[PDB]
Amino acid sequence: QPRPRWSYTPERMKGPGFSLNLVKDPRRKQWMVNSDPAKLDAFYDAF
RNA sequence: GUAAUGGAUAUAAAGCUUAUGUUUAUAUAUAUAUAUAAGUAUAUAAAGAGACUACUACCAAUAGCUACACU
Ligand SMILES: [Mg+2]
Repeated sequence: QPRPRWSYTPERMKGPGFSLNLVKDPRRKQWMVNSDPAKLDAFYDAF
């Protein structure tokens, strides 16, 4: 049984695990993305 | 209001696709022999010359003109 491609990232495409580029504001590094399939279906049944 | 030709704020990454250099021996055996030694040319001439076209010359064919001085 494989995994849905939208759920995970290919393990072999990741690298060191830390970010090599500098950021001016650490607050801009945060953003909440949706991962609930049920919540995604609540939008299609509307639109 | 002013600034950006490598702007700005985020995002991803890792044994080398750098506009840069120097070097380049066969055979045999467990030193001897041979004599420059990585290999390569589906790349590279113009002292002069050929062909085609054009220009400048020379030349006077073709064409036009001249007969009571030709027939
Ligand atoms: Mg004539």
